[PDB]
Amino acid sequence: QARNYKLLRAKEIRNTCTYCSVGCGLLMYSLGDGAKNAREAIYHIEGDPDHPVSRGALCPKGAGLLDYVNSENRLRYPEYRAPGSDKWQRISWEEAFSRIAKLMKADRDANFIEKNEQGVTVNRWLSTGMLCASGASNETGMLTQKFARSLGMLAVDNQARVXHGPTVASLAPTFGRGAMTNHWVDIKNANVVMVMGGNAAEAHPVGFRWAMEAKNNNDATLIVVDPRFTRTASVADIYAPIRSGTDITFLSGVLRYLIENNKINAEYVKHYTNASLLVRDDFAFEDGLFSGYDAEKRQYDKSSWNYQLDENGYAKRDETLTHPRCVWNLLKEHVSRYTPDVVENICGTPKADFLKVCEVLASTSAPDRTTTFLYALGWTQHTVGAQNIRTMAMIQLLLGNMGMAGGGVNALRGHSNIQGLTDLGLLSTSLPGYLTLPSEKQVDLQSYLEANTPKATLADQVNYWSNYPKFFVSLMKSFYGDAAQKENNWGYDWLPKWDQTYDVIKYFNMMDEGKVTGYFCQGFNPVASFPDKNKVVSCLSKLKYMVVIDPLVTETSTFWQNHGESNDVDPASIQTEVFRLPSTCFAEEDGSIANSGRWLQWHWKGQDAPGEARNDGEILAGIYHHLRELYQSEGGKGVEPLMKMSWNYKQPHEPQSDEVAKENNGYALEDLYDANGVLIAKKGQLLSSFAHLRDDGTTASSCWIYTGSWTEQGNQMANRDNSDPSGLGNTLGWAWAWPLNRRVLYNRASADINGKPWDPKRMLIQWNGSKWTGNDIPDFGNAAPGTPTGPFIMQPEGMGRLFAINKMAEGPFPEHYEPIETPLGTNPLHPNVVSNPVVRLYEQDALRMGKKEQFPYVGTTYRLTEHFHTWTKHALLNAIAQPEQFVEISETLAAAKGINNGDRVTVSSKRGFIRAVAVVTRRLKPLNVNGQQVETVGIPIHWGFEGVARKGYIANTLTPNVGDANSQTPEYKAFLVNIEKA
Amino acid sequence: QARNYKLLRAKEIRNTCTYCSVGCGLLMYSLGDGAKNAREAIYHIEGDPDHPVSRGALCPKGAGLLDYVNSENRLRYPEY
Amino acid sequence: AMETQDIIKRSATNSITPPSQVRDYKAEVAKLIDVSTCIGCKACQVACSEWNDIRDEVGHCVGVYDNPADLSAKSWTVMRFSETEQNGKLEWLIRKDGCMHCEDPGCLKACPSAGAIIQYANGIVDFQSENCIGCGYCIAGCPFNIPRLNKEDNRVYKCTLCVDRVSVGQEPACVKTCPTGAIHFGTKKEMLELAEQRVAKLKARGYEHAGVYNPEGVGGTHVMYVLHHADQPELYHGLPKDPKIDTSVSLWKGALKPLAAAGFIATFAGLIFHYIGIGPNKEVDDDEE
Amino acid sequence: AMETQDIIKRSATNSITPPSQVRDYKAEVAKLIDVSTCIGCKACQVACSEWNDIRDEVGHCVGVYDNPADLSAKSWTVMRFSETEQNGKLEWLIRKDGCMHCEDPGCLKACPSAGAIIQYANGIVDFQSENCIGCGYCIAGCPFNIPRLNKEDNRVYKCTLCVDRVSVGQEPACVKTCPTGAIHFGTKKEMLELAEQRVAKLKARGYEHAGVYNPEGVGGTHVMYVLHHADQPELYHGLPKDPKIDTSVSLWKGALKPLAAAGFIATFAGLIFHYIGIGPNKEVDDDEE
Ligand SMILES: Nc1nc2c(c(=O)[nH]1)N[C@H]1C(S)=C(S)[C@@H](COP(=O)(O)OP(=O)(O)OC[C@H]3O[C@@H](n4cnc5c(=O)[nH]c(N)nc54)[C@H](O)[C@@H]3O)O[C@H]1N2
Ligand SMILES: Nc1nc2c(c(=O)[nH]1)N[C@H]1C(S)=C(S)[C@@H](COP(=O)(O)OP(=O)(O)OC[C@H]3O[C@@H](n4cnc5c(=O)[nH]c(N)nc54)[C@H](O)[C@@H]3O)O[C@H]1N2
Ligand code: SF4
Ligand code: SF4
Ligand code: SF4
Ligand code: SF4
Ligand code: SF4
Ligand code: SF4
Ligand code: SF4
Ligand code: SF4
Ligand code: SF4
Ligand code: SF4
Ligand SMILES: [Mo+6]
Repeated sequence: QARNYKLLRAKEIRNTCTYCSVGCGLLMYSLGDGAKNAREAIYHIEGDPDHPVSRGALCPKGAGLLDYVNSENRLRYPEYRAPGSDKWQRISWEEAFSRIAKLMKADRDANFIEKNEQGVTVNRWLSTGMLCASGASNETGMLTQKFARSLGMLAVDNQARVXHGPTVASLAPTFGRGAMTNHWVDIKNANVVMVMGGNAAEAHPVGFRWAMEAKNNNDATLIVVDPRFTRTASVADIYAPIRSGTDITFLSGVLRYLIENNKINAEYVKHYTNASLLVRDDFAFEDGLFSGYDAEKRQYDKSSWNYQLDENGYAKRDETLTHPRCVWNLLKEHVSRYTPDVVENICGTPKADFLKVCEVLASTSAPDRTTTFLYALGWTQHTVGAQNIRTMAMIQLLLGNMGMAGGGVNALRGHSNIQGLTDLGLLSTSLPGYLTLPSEKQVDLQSYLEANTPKATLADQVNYWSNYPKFFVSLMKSFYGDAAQKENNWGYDWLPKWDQTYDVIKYFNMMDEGKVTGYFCQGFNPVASFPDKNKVVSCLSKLKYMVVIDPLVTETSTFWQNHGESNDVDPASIQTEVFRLPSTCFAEEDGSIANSGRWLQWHWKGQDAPGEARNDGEILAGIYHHLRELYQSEGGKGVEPLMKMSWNYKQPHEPQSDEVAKENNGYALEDLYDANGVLIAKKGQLLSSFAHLRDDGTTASSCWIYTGSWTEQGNQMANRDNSDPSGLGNTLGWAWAWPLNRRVLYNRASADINGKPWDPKRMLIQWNGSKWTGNDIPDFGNAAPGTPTGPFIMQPEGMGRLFAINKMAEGPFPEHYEPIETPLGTNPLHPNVVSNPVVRLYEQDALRMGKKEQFPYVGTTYRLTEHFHTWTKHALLNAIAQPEQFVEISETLAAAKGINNGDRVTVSSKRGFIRAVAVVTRRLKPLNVNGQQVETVGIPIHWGFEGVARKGYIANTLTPNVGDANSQTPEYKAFLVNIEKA
Repeated sequence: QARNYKLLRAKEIRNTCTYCSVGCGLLMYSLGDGAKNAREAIYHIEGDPDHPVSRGALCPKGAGLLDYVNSENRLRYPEY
Repeated sequence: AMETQDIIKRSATNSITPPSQVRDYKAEVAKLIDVSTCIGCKACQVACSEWNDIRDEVGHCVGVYDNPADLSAKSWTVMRFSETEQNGKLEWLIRKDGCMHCEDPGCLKACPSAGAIIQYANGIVDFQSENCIGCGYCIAGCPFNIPRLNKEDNRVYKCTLCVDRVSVGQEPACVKTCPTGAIHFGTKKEMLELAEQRVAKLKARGYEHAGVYNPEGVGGTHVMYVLHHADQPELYHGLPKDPKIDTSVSLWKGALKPLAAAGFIATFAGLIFHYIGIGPNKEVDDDEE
Repeated sequence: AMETQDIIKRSATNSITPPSQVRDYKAEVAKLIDVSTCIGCKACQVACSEWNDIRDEVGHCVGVYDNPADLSAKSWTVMRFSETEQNGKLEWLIRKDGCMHCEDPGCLKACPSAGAIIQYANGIVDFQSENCIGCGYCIAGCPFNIPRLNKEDNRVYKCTLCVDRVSVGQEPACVKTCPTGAIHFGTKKEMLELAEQRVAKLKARGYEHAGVYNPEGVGGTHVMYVLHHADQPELYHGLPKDPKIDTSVSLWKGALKPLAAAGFIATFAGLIFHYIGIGPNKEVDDDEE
């Protein structure tokens, strides 16, 4: 008979995939029953059938986890690379901690800035910066936030900077919050699934099962719009091509089509958006430029981008929508230039295909039909990234799809925990809970609070950010405890104050000028992931010291080592001291991570880490306690802010995940009473809602949107009830979502002004005569139907913005601008303004930009389903599935260059080159754009110089060092290259 | 291949070593699933890995409990 | 061998001494691969190798997504990709390939080693490696070109239908892992029902020739497909149209044997009766009288 | 036999017909016995016999704590005690003895019965009793004097590394039971790391010759020791210093075979070609002309 079942007596542990943001459940199997004498070893991993999103399924990345956990390239011991050396030397943990602390202290004491030139206390340290791990837990993230900020760091970013920064920059201004609005299983309710700006069948495969459920079992139409015919196109009902960098034209064309045919949800638009508000008379737009442009600073004065004010100080309105200055009529005028011929001329999308998409989208303007948009980097990674997103969001507000089951904006996050690190604020000027560090002009608490607490711009609105001071003071009580009191303004002056944002491109520009001494890379591989790799390696080489913390060997850790054409450097010329510290991976600790749907999910430890690897919090605590002890005995600069940060863990060298998770939830520091004199919480108890946070020092929380995650009822992130009573796929008992377990944001819009569902088969919330109740937790207060209170409760006007007032850097309405490296060399809509007029482009990077005479083809970079960044090439299973680097090109271009399928080619740009196998296919086809034939060369990003797959070249050797005008997110998706036979 | 794992469908019961005062946890295995027609019979005893003091370990006395439970010298009937 | 006492067919075993098969009252199981829901993610390749404790070599890219390029002793299932404009627009047809667990397996019929290949009552066809002699006859007998020899041990291997999971009540590893639910598993009777429902929805979307691939030539298969173009299976990277056991193989393994047997028996009789009847042919039979 | 398809070595099997071993991508496991933490409690002897359903005879006391006095068919592991003043003060060195699960097992190499002794991909060396003929060659081939014959069935038995627990994901019985955690179990790679950490602490306490016993002569072992005096393994009740497969056994099982084969083939050729070339030696070859 068959071999026996190999897991019958193994230890079974629950955990969550460590790669993308779907958050699939895992069941991991270890050799050993947990007895103290058996050292557990994970030997198989499969899916958890009870998880509501994955239901047992795992894509090739999650299914291959065993080979990542047990990779031959797992890091085992602390290693050190001496200046000008060509080899690693093994050191002890205590030597690593003491050498790093000494280097840090010397640099901090030399360059710490206590006061700025205007006399304000700013306590900031700029010569050492940090990259944080979006693949590590939320408890690691909060420890990293405390470590960084208590030292005064401002150059602190996580992957959000090169990823979904633009989403937050456009979705927050439009709807009030920057996160994905619905959740994976909810996509099954859609009537139309649009995959544009994303490739969900390859980038989020197990979450995409729900789009296949809507197509196959809800009769939905799946549409893919992309320069390439991808694996998501394989299963699509409609495929339409589009030139990289032209989404705003296509989407603005869709707005013009909807308005012109009156394919809108008119009552939704009239009440839930700002359509009826009146805009200042001085607002204008002409020939590519909005009013207020200052051509020398390349920035706009946004004074005119605002509403007209009434007598009470509120925005003026015209409910009939006939006034020439209402948002609705200015929107109509703005998009009138984007006709179907203009879309075809700029995007290259055939009019017949563009028409099919417009007609299907238009069918969801009915109240009981919805479109859901699934997108990610195809829209964010541009110099107009944020504006791409604004256009789509506007479409969803015209169709009335926000707040509906099967509707919304599913901005699919990337890393497993990029949503938690964004929530915890590991971004230059951020604090946890979407709070902001003080700017250096805000000289006291009162100024700071006033700048961050918005006044309502229409009467009768929830305007929930009016509670900013309760969140802020609670954060300060979490950080400083008894040291933060009313008398010292809750420790206000201990936080670093910023003079500007220290985004990654800027900070590498400072590193190139010799202003950066040290850098930490915690679970981030910038040699692979940052634009213009040859410049990145040059900038890192000027560092005096680098600390890498990771479970695997990365290209970044070996940037000083010669790897031939892949990394042609001279070790003897690089003086950086490099510390490589071996950390745990997802399977070797307990903790939480937040998926794309905002679900905070707990996971448990299945084995110890290999060798002398330690957990991320233990590595930060080693360095931190050595450093703070040096300050205790030698003194130095910025002593107080550093020494006042709390580190209240039972074992200070080993902070536990539950202690940190509980601090994020928050506690009552005194007994708390409601207005009726009823006890709401006792001193010492975990809080059950952010509604109980106060601004008087009686409450603490290091992450206000996380209040409710771990209460007196227990760890809600460990809840495993997959019940779905409505049949809509909403499982309120599985894990815990922020905010307050609301799974579908903006769900008051799922009903009309009288409280009646737009679609009676999809009721989310309903009015019972005194409260809202239903199949989801209401994202709303208790305003009764018929009152003026808008459903977007974080917006000061309570509405979805069609016109984004003064929030966007380049305009309150989106406008087409070409990529910095464009194949046309001009912009057919307005040749006087080719590219975004507010883009920041450093002079050194401007010299490294190419033109179409030398680099005639559009270059774009993207992912393949089988690999995750340059991480899974260290896993044998994934290396077998896609072993060797390739690039994709059309049959037409291959014939022109005499390239046969499978031949080697050389792909180059103004910054460098890569060599690879050529995949020649009809899936890529030239498009007719502005009288030219434009070809695209496709460059997957998974290969490099470390790993078990065949050695290749970093794709970022080709990409430009320029980014979105709002978040500085690099333009990785549209640039210019040349190709030659090799 | 190897003989099958002999406890796969046995009844597992938690108990404590009967000899010294360490108090080591036990996991005792009986032939029979608890049904009324099967008279349970303990046929193997090993440690409980989750016990904080013993963590699965058993000295030669606790590891040999099966031979005391099933000793040939167990008393069966009242004798005079 | 035969511990499960449900062996309905056994290679190189005379038809009058059938294998032990008293416990044959069991439902037939089946995998259903609906290629219209497949996203070509290769999860099934990864889950299969992880579960089965096998790893192929790190290969090369030669111009296509397909990889490994073929089934092997270390790759029991592989995704096969096809780009085509034969139906009027660009289509990317992706199909999971691997053993079909035929009702009337040609591998089993061609195998000359007793017990090397067996068929269980539930439909699983599996290799019993202790008996394999490495001849490769099964590679030619299979209508689907499935069996693969392992150079390190001279034995053939292929998809076992996760017999080690199914035998104790769990579905196969690739079935559970499939991201989009393109792969389904259950009893054959309920997979044929799911297949017919899916065909009906594909026809409703415009695929007038959608159909179930469960070839009657091999007696039906326990690994079945739902195909958008069932009239043109060769579009799916060469899936055979109307597969059957080759005629040459049928005759070689069939009638040739008894015919040869009769010749041999007859010949031996003839020669023996001939020697006895006529007697030796010595130099002189004549001066014997 | 071969159901697990991960058999990397098999007794008395020609090198050109290797056993089934396609599922060989598995981590090697290992037991680590740190004799510096051993308290000589004999729990491991008791747990081993309880788990394995074996009982030795009630023996005798002959002046030492050791009992039973040796490994036997009914005692697969035994504690061996040594009192010594060789290092300058009284020391009681106690070591658990039993199969070392060698990477290159001498038992397997000396065995003349096909399949009686096998080696799994994870390192376990186990006896397949259906094939054992009771010759005892493995007793002499083993460098550690491990195999023991059972008079009641004429077959050899020894520590199986609890292959029946390890095969389904549980550590062996003696490993789990060890009171002081002298016995550890896991992958070989992590047991070698624990071994080196323990050596480092013993050196820090004054044992300059502490070391890991994982003999290179047999290719390393899957049962390893941490010894306070690794320069003097014989102090631990005769543990061999630099064990290897005996030279006589290597030559007997190695070159002698093919050499004998050539002789036999050559001899048969010679005699056959000789008879044919010269013809018989009859009484008169001469009056034939
Ligand atoms: N398989 C896999 N999964 C991933 C990742 C991975 O590494 N591997 N990474 C994770 C991460 S961190 C992220 S943020 C996500 C992102 O996931 P996605 O953004 O979906 O994935 P990409 O492949 O980067 O890009 C999507 C598509 O953009 C198309 N495209 C190129 N330029 C343009 C253009 O300007 N406009 C339009 N409309 N499309 C364009 C590309 O051809 C590609 O098909 O993936 C996550 N999931
Ligand atoms: N050209 C081009 N460039 C891109 C993009 C693109 O489409 N085009 N996409 C961009 C985006 S959206 C992103 S997110 C990036 C990502 O690029 P990166 O995030 O730098 O790349 P990864 O290879 O994902 O690196 C993650 C590291 O985290 C380590 N990690 C795993 N778990 C832990 C842990 O528990 N703790 C620690 N400390 N380490 C851990 C892993 O070993 C791995 O080394 O690439 C960006 N760059
Ligand atoms: S990578 Fe994403 S889709 Fe794939 S298993 Fe992991 S979480 Fe799920
Ligand atoms: S197992 Fe041993 S140490 Fe534990 S309680 Fe029993 S007699 Fe005491
Ligand atoms: S796992 Fe499923 S969707 Fe993915 S390639 Fe295999 S059959 Fe297709
Ligand atoms: S290779 Fe094996 S299984 Fe195939 S026919 Fe030969 S003996 Fe049979
Ligand atoms: S597909 Fe081939 S290998 Fe599989 S059962 Fe059928 S004949 Fe045998
Ligand atoms: S049924 Fe099992 S053996 Fe077959 S392809 Fe699937 S995982 Fe592999
Ligand atoms: S069980 Fe452990 S401590 Fe006790 S005698 Fe055996 S190896 Fe030593
Ligand atoms: S006693 Fe058994 S196992 Fe030992 S060598 Fe003989 S047949 Fe082999
Ligand atoms: S110690 Fe002896 S019985 Fe055990 S594997 Fe090694 S040679 Fe064989
Ligand atoms: S590993 Fe198992 S068989 Fe060996 S001594 Fe320990 S209990 Fe006995
Ligand atoms: Mo990302």
